[PDB]
Amino acid sequence: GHMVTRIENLENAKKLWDNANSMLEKGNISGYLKAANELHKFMKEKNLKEDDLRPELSDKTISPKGYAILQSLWGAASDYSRAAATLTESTVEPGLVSAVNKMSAFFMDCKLSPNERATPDPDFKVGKSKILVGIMQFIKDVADPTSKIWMHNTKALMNHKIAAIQKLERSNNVNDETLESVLSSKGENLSEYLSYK
Repeated sequence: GHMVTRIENLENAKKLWDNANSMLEKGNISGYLKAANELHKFMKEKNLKEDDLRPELSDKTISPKGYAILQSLWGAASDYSRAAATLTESTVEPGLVSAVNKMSAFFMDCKLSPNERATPDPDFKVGKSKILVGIMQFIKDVADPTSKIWMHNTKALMNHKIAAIQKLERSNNVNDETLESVLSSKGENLSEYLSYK
């Protein structure tokens, strides 16, 4: 019955968590995010909460590295979500980015009780520009091909911003001002609207 079905869903949910944790532990940002999304979608679909899984993960561990990447993801996502809420538009992109924050916190909260504290390694830093590209890559890969941010195709505008951040990296001109310029843009100065194409 539905209780046995729930046990079986939690076994699969534990597998999905472990996949996310293993991506995390390798420092793969977009792919952690792919796996976090899959976990979170499954749990939502099966009416399962963090509290339902947490007793099943007593034999699992998020490492200090893991927590460090998680806190880095949170801070970059936080800033991006806020910086993307502009007078041009403030629904689509902030929502996409805020959802990244939610799915990643969900993954964390499945293991850690939210009443109790992350233990990040204060020396493990992932570069903010790499985190931001990872977020954009996740968004681009999961977006519907017809989805738009303002007048621009969402995938194409992600590719545009990813390129912008990589150009800043190559020229060693990454700072919070140059980054904000990319995060807050809706391609208002481009020569035409970006298409799915």
